[PDB]
Amino acid sequence: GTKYVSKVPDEHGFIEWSTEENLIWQELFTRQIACIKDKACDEYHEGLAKLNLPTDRIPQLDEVSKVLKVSTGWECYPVPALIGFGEFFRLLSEKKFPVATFIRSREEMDYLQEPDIFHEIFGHCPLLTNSSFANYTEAYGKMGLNATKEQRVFLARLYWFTIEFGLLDTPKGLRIYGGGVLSSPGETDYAMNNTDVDRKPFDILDVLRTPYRIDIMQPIYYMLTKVSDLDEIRKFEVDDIMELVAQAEALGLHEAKFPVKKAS
Amino acid sequence: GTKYVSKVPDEHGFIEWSTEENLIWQELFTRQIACIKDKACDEYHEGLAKLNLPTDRIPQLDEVSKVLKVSTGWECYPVPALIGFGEFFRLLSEKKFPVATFIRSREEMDYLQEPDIFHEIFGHCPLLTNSSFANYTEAYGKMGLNATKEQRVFLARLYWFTIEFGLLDTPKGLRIYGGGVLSSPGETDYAMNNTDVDRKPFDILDVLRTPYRIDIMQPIYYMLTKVSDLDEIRKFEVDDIMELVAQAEALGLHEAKFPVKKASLEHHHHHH
Ligand SMILES: [Fe+3]
Ligand SMILES: [Fe+3]
Repeated sequence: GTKYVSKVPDEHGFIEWSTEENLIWQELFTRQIACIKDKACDEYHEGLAKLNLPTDRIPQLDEVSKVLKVSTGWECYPVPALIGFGEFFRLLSEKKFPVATFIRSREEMDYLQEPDIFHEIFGHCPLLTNSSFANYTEAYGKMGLNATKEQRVFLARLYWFTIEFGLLDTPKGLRIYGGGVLSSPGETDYAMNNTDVDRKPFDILDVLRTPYRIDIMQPIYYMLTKVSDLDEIRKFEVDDIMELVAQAEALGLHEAKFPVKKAS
Repeated sequence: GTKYVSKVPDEHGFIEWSTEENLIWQELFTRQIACIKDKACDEYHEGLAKLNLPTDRIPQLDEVSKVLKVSTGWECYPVPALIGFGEFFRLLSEKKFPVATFIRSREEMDYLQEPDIFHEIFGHCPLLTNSSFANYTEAYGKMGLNATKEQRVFLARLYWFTIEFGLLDTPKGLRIYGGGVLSSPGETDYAMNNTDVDRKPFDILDVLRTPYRIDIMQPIYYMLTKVSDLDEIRKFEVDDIMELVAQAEALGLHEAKFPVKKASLEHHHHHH
């Protein structure tokens, strides 16, 4: 693998990216924009218009935050390369999106497990300019603040099937809003085109009961009809979310798909 | 149960299986006999007819060995613990097929990573009555006896794509000879039916160059046209095989498919 470390912003929040690091961003950006023109959802494209990201260099977090602040009151928040659940929920609940300030190696161009700066800024930040998606993400952070270990595992699952791997069943066809898909050519092609994979209508109980593995091709995706469908879960009180978590736990998980059974 | 303490044969070689263990065998057998009806290759069905396995209890190793002995000179060889690569090669070179003396728990019915007695007896043993498949397995064991650590990695890759996950491209459609597929409903359905996987004609150099991961749905399969196609590989001298390994290394591995890139690297301490 590779062990990455956040670059430390100077006293102004400035990070000195190298010409090599900018070239890696440029390659990732130009391969992906091409991948998603007719695959990312309309809401995500509108978010790219609002961010107006540089195509040829890694943006300073302040340039992204300026836009997030205008649009939904959010900001990018520089963190170390690994943070715990506690910190993650807390920052989201304060409308601070954690961003580790490193970019992948050349060797790991096609895939890495760690979320790097291209994954966070290209994959997730465009939708944080969308009120529905940003307010949902804020509500998600709140959900986790007083969650037990067991509750946090159900919450991570809701996150996985929405913010990371969410799809839409739109009037113009299947589209993508999950950032895990958006930032990856391999994930985009599989989510859009794989013949046999299960794409199911979103149902919060079904989602909370779905086991998943992070290092396999996903055998199940859930589809909203539009990003604003997240308003329904946004609107639940935390107590309502925990009742749904208690329902999932009491029922136990759905039987795992075969690839999930198999994963180490 | 079978966890923590795998079974040791008594002084007569007899293993006492519980009514629950026998019921697990019966459920595994009945479900698989239905899964492989027109999917397992003819050579495999012929081997089932030779073994006459019991459908409702775990067979004693001797009841299988006695039939392997008369058909191809093979036997089942009980192992109470995973053995090393060196010992695995040595056993195959002696026409001894290692069989772990345990059956999966009920909870693990549909899948377990460690090969159990059902995987070995149902998945592999019917083909060990077939002369082409048996002779190839013996030759494979001979290939590893003086192999280096890296050469053994290439040999395991060859084994994976033949004995474990081999398919046939037949005039009657796609069939299965790999034991990892034959003993699993999930593997059988995916190997026969999944439309996006890459099913390639067998070529030994391609096979030696293909990265793979044990814990994922396989992105690539290799197809013979008949089990007796293994005769071509069996006939090589060990030096010929090591020449092919060196050629593979000179070319380097094929680029990994995306699922292989994504999978967790895993060290295998024991042989498939
Ligand atoms: Fe992400
Ligand atoms: Fe096997």
